[PDB]
Amino acid sequence: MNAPDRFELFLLGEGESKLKIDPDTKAPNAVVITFEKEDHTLGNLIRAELLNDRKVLFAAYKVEHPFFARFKLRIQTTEGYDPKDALKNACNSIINKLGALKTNFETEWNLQTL
Amino acid sequence: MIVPVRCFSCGKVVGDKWESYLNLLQEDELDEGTALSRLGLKRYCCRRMILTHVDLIEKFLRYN
Amino acid sequence: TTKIPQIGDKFASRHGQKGTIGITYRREDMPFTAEGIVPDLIINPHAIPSRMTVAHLIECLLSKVAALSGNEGDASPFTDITVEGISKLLREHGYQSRGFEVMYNGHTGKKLMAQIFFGPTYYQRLRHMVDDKIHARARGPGLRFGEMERDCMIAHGAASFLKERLMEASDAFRVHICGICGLMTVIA
Amino acid sequence: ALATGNWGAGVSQVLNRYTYSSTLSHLRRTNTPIAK
Amino acid sequence: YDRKVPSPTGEYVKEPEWVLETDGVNLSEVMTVPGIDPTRIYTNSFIDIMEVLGIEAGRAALYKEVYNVIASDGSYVNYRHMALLVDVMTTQGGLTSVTTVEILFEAGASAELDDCRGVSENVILGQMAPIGTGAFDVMIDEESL
Amino acid sequence: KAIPKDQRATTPYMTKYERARILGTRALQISMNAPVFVDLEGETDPLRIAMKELAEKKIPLVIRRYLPDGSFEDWSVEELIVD
Amino acid sequence: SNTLFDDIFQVSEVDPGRYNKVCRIEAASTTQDQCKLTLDINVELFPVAAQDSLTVTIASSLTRSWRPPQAGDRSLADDYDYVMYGTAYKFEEVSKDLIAVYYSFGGLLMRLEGNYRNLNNLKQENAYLLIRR
Amino acid sequence: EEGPQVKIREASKDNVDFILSNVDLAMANSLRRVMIAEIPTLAIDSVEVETNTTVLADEFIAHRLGLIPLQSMDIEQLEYSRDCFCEDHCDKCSVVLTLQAFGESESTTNVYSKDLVIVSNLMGRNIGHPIIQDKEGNGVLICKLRKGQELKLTCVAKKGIAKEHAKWGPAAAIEFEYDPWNKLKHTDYWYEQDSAKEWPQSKNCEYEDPPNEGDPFDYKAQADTFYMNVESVGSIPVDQVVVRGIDTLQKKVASILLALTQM
Amino acid sequence: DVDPAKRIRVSHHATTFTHCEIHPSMILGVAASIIPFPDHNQSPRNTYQSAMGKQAMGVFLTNYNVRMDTMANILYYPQKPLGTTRAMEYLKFRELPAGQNAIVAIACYSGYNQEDSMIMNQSSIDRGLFRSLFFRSYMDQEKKYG
Amino acid sequence: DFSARTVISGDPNLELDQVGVPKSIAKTLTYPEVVTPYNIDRLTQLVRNGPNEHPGAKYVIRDSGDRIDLRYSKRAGDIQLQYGWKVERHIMDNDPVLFNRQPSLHKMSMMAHRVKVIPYSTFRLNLSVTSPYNADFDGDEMNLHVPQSEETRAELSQLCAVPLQIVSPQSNKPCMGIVQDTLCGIRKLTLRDTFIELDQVLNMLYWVPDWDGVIPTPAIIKPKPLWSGKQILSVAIPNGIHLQRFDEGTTLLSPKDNGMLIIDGQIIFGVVEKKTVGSSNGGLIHVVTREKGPQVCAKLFGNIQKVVNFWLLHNGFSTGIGDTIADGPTMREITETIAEAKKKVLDVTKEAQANLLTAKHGMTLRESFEDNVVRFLNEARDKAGRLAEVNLKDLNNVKQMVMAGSKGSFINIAQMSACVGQQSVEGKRIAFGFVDRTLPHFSKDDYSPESKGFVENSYLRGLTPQEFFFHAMGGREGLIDTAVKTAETGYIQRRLVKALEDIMVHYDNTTRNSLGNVIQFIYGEDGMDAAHIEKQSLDTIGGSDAAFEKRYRVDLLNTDHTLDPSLLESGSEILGDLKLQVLLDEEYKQLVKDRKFLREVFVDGEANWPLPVNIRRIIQNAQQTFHIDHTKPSDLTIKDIVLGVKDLQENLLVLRGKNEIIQNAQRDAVTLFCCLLRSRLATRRVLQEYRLTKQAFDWVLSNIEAQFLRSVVHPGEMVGVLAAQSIGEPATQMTLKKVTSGVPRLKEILNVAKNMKTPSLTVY
Ligand SMILES: Nc1nc2c(ncn2[C@H]2O[C@H](COP(=O)(O)OP(=O)(O)OP(=O)(O)O)[C@@H](O)[C@H]2O)c(=O)[nH]1
Ligand SMILES: [Mn+2]
Ligand SMILES: [Mn+2]
Ligand SMILES: [Zn+2]
Ligand SMILES: [Zn+2]
Repeated sequence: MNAPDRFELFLLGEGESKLKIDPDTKAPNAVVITFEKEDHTLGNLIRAELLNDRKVLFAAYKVEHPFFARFKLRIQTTEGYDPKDALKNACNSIINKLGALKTNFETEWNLQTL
Repeated sequence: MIVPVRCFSCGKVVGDKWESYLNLLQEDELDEGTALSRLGLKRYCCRRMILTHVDLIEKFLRYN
Repeated sequence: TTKIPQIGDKFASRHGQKGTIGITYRREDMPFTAEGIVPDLIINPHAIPSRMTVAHLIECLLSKVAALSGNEGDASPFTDITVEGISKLLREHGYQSRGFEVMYNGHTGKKLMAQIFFGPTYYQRLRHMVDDKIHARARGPGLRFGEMERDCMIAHGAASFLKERLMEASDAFRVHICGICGLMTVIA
Repeated sequence: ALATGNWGAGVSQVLNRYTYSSTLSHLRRTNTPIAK
Repeated sequence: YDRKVPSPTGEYVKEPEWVLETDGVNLSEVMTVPGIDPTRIYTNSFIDIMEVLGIEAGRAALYKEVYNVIASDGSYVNYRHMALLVDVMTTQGGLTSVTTVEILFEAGASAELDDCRGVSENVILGQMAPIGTGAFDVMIDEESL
Repeated sequence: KAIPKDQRATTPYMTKYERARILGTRALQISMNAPVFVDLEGETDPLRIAMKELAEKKIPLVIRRYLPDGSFEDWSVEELIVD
Repeated sequence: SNTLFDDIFQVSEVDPGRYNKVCRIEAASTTQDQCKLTLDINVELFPVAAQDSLTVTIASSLTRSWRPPQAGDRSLADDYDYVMYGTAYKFEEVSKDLIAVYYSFGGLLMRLEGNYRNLNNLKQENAYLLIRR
Repeated sequence: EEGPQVKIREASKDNVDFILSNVDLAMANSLRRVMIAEIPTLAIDSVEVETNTTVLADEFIAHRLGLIPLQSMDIEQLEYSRDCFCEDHCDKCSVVLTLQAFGESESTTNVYSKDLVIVSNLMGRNIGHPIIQDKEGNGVLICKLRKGQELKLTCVAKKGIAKEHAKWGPAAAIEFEYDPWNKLKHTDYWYEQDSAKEWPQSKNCEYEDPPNEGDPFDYKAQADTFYMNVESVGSIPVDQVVVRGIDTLQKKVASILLALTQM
Repeated sequence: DVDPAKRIRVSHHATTFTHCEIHPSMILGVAASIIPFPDHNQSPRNTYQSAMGKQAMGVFLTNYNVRMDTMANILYYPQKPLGTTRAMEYLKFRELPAGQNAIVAIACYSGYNQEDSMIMNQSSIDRGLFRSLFFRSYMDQEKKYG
Repeated sequence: DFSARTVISGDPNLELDQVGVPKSIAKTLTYPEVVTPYNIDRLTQLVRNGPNEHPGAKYVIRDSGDRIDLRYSKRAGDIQLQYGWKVERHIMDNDPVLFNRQPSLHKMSMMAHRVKVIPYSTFRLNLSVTSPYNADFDGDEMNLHVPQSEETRAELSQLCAVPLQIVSPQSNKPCMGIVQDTLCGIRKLTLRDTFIELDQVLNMLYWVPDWDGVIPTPAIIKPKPLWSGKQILSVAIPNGIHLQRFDEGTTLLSPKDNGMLIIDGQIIFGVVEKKTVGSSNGGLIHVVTREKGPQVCAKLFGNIQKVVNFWLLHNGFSTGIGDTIADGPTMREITETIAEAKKKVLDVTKEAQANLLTAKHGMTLRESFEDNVVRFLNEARDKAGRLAEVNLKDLNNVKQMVMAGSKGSFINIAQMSACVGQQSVEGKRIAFGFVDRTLPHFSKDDYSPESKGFVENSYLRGLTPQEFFFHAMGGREGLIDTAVKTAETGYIQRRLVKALEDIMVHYDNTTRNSLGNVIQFIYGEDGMDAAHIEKQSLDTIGGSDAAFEKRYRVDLLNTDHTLDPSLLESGSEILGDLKLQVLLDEEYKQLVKDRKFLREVFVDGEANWPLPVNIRRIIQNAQQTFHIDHTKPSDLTIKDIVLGVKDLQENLLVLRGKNEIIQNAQRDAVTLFCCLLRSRLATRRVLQEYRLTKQAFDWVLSNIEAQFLRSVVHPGEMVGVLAAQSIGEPATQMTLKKVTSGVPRLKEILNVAKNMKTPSLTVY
């Protein structure tokens, strides 16, 4: 047939990267990062954290077509604050709060019968 | 043709429930809905699975 | 061969309206109900009010009850079955009675402002699918360009296209021609 | 004549077997050759 | 019927009028009946319109029959397209309906001159048709620097 | 039978059809390695080249418009207004 | 940099018609026999009742992005409850020998009848609108 | 332990109902999506048919095999076949199972998934075993034979994610709700005469204070508390759908940090 | 005191009946006896279903494995319809069905189901929804009249 | 030959002018591209990939005419291309190709699209090209054709391309608009009460592809930053777009949120529904096409779709059996509405039964009876249906679809929820096909509603058996009528096309056949292209004589009737000036004649007629563009206006010949446009209503002139075929009084039939 293998949704082709980072021309201190073999799972999550950061002026993501697992996230920040830093700062929160949660959970689950 | 292995929609295994469902009707005399709820098939997706299966293989097995 | 459903294959309820699958979505990306039930199929509301296919909607209500309750639902014509009666029974089982449910957007988890008519309905897979129907003849050694197509191209004024498309590849032979008696009598 | 539909012609056709009720339907069809 | 007509102060008003409508047609004679307005008589038979009032008045009836058809379904087509049709139907002076070897023999004997503007004739000759993009020639501009 | 440059009575504007046929005759020649008259400020696509040509008014071609009775007027690409 | 009309209004009427989040106050001035307000308000973010009363100021600042709060965690050119930002589309209904200026707050609409500030109310957009209770 | 808070309310070998409390909607939905889509698991994914005189076709059978859930507690210690340096499969990337059946009896012989024999070396990682949850310990019905009929097969299982095909999904339905009263006005309720008479109250409302009619809407409130319930099919116990769920996200995010570093 | 939701029936103003119908749903033929609620549908639609049903895939006979016909389509997992008609019993449609009860939502959700199109669940397809077998048979004769 | 055919599907993520072509189809069709230094690297790479990896290539042909086959060729990985060889490459992104849904009955059923290579197996399209193609996604297929040379590619992109067909000649309005979901939702998005919060806003903004990066300022700042639905859509409407419209009592404070007003590409007021964003004479797509050009108009469909369908994906919309149930009280009213019509019927019955009814004039008794009972029974249906419509709430999803314009109408509400109504066969009630009865369940001579086909029930309630059978009688008659219409229409369509096919416009502006005969001395009587014509109102025509003389008369010798000096800087100085007043008398005399002329043209008084050059929208632009204060006298002078408007008329040229004859033709061609013109730019309007400056006014003119000139039809156009396809195409959507009508009439016309079915004289 014409159906792209399903592995293509999670696994990089020859020459593809996890990220491509590009400068946005429209406004200052802005970037657009395209994430390959990812989808809303990550894209809505990174995005939503970038907005809990008050040095974050803009953030937003989209999957431009549903047939490809790739998203595009646009971050704008205050002058002096690199956007790629805002994405370490935000990926770092995430991983921390989940950290947290797998512990609060692993716990609640021994306090348990059946 | 056979009980499908899972609910098409939610994935719950349901292919280990057919002999029991049919035992629960003919042997212990429950109505079809009480029976399905006894096997724990409580969303209408899984219930539709067993309730509307047709075991056609039982016909196919009569040929030689 | 086994045929697994694909973009392009046709399907229909039993109320006289078909569709082809325009895309598939894995379950995570589908909208879902607080019980985590998710649709196997999603059909557009715009296909409803002009066709006045009310029985589609009543089959889906009656079908929801039937699943919940384990009885076959009586959909014969000319009985006393009513939507009101159907809707009672489905309330007794804890859902809102016109077959709406709150659902949640898959991409985000957030609730949907509107609620969704949701239920089982019987769908048929029809024969005659995207793999039987796709062909693509461009030579090496419908699907035409007839009188009407030509006329469209004339309307647009596309003469070069009309000459390329309707030519021979039967080669352009050359010939001398008297300018008095236009005939191909000239000895060259 | 059974192999053809040669009679009046379309009088004999191959039985449909797409689905069980399309068969029953074919066995129960009628035809009217050629004022309302 | 209501008829929009200017009022004494200048604005358009409704003024009802009785009108008669018939089954059947005899235009040349009913026109002549005392008491009617012979300037505004009509019929949907545009042939009779042409027979009594002439080709132009037939042309205008015919347009108005075609327009009625199109509008009665509720759609709208620009004037010029139905104008073109109706002109083609009335340019020889009457109402003309719009609805191989053998033929070349006749061409021969009649001395048929083919203008070569059609798309098929041009195809057979390996050419573009003088329509649209082919209705002019393009040439190399030796007059330029 | 030819109509002197003055006295020409047809539109001084280029038509969609002339435009299309120009651009396309010229991209055909650009496509077969014919010399170009304009600065390729990057472009590789023959139609696109052609259009930059048309815009810089560097397409040396003439449009011969026949009138229904056989006579004709010659309009240069340079001169035709492009709207 | 300014403010530009400012007054106190009596509420005649609150119509929600057909909507649930938004209503149309009909208000008067306590003061001028002449100056009126017909105005669209988000009633869920800022409720309002018959005869309540309203301190209303058009103003025109304190066109670049918009940046979130922060500047706003001291910088408020607002001591008010309720601030909208719109655009005047005016028609200077210049009617009787009183003015009407129009304004649209992403389509919540206003109208001022009156007269004294014809040399006052911007020809123009950049127009904020401000309410305390 | 500050952060996202947990609160189990029920638990069972099969389900775990809980409440996440102090998190964003996004993280909560994301962990939902991961549990559905990306936790690795083991599943028949190649089947070689020596004999089938069965009244089903082979791919019909094969498909059913890929759906029998197979033990998967030790699946971190199986490598993905595509990552392994073997030619094809081996014991580091694969369990191999066998199936033989013959209708010996007069009466009809069923084939169940307990009739599945592992034939490869497990290195005592608890994987591969057909899961069995019915009183009679038959597990799933795969097929049925008539006296004289035969079926012989081998299968290879392989680690996989439900993205790739749902057979590899550990989760079944995942209940998920928030704001049962509707206080957030995230949804707008359709009704004929009265929205409250006509919509049923969620079970999750008891847990949460009804609102009071005066109360002018709360513009500042956010969605901070989520009523979940994860249901497992059994190839992975439950608590583990969650924890490997949380763990799978956390690794996705880290592959992003790792790839900033590599720029 | 009638049920406001029942349809209006116009009574027996008749003391002369000689007969009575057995059942009014018996005016229908085979195809239209598989539509649920045809009396709630605009009439041409019941006509187009009566054609489409003839194109659906089901199990045309139990013996298919043994016949050899030019073409055949059998669905993997026929289900009987949650909403049936009393006529079906005689048409055996519950025994040899030609469909599946699909969970359906009616919604705009992403725009990929406009203009009589549909979004289907890929996970559900993975697990078997609407999958089917297709068979083709080819024949050939031998020598002849040479 | 170089073409493919498959199943079509919609895609909200494709541009209007794209078509998605599956990869496997793109590997089968090819374009021969010549090697040159501009492409010899890409061609090399494409050769190296070969026939089965897309972007690749199937053959290489050299100097010789030798055909190298890449799939066999033992040297297939070792080709060193030369300048001047050819490579036949797969088609690829952005190649023009032509796409067509059959039957192709008008030219927008065959448009050129930009390829986009995609995975699975359907050709995919934007939703908004569906309606020209008359296509949708339940099995339809369409054909794709690949042009084979450079000239052929240029024709297709510079004349057939989709964005160039937005506005069609057929009806001088767009043929493409926003439909279905995006139209259900753009209204929802645009209601008063819809606000969006910041998280959602920024994702909608990023979703428009050429958002400048500016977050607009929110309509609510105060308790909370909340932006409106209107503002967010507005980010897709480009700058310098103005549009206004009043509906039944719209005002500039639209209490209802009616009408529409949009200024500098921002929505001010009004809900966006089918009249603004549909395919409508004068809405947004028609305005943007003309003010900014076809490309930008074509992006706008994709930017509105992106934004709105995002929004709608998270808002949700559905419909269900509940949306057809009307209130207990409404039902009782519906059932009484119906009870009263049956009592009307019963009296008109009893009446004819006692011989007391009169017929009137040639109409039989029984025909009068029938006519009356059917009016009763229809008028019942309708009231019962109005009842139901009213009772449904704004959240009723059926009603929401109807209000948006995206699907369904009153009759559908009505038949679903209130009552389906009288069935008919050949224009009459169900006839007595058993003897004296319609079915054996009735007794003889029964003319009541039930007996002859009134279906009292709605679809929700269901039909009884008798009604069911009569509704199927009826139905059947539509299915047959429909096949006969389709067949009848198709033959007509082919015969008009054959009759007109050769008529062309020539460079003298005359319309002629292949013989050179003259059919028309100027095309369309005005020399315009019908794509460049819009409905405008001719102001002089209507109105009272008093009102016409307040608006247009300037009397500079009268203190009441001069130009107030606040209008004009010269105002003081022109009071009492005698020679200006001579000009102005001359302008008024011309307005006066204009009005009389036009009242003879349009006897009726109809003021709105299609003309080229939408003057009101040029003025409104000038007013935005020059930031024009309604509070300052203008510096225009009398003579600037008056003689500026006369001069402009001399340059609105359609014919250019130096002789008198051609001059007259020219002046006759441009008369009606010139009346519209003088009425719109008359002195008192320019100063008192428009308030133009000199600079604005000078720009108004030079633009009217450019736009006029660009409306002139182009020689070469094949207006024949066009005419034919414009008349036949809409004669095909006649799928549907006591005069022979619609298609059979239309046969009777084109056939010139001696023996017509209903000949009639109307005599005044
Ligand atoms: N705009 C619009 N079109 C409608 C509406 N309701 C139904 N349609 C149609 O119902 C008729 C037949 O049904 P369909 O089979 O769905 O139409 P179709 O898809 O063109 O049929 P195919 O030829 O098989 O492709 C068509 O003529 C369509 O116009 C409505 O409310 N609005
Ligand atoms: Mn359709
Ligand atoms: Mn179709
Ligand atoms: Zn289920
Ligand atoms: Zn290995």
